[PDB]
Amino acid sequence: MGHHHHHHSHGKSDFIKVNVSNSHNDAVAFEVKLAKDLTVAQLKTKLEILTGGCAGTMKVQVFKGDTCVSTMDNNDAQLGYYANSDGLRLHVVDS
Repeated sequence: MGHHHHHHSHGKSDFIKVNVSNSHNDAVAFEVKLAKDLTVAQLKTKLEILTGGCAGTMKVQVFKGDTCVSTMDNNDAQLGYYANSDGLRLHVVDS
């Protein structure tokens, strides 16, 4: 169905596809796209509303299989800083 096509010329398209799951909550978001220009604090605020938990007690950790890639400890860090690859799994820890 078409061997070639043209771009929509939308412009900015820096987004990655990752899976998000919450610990103390049955709410799970699948195939959620997020801009890489988003900061960690901005990610916590967006997730805070989604999980309704407390961003001051909510922690975010990166998981990729049976080994953890890294934990967002630097707030002044960008989302694409640790999530520069798709297929990653983010686990929200509310405690």
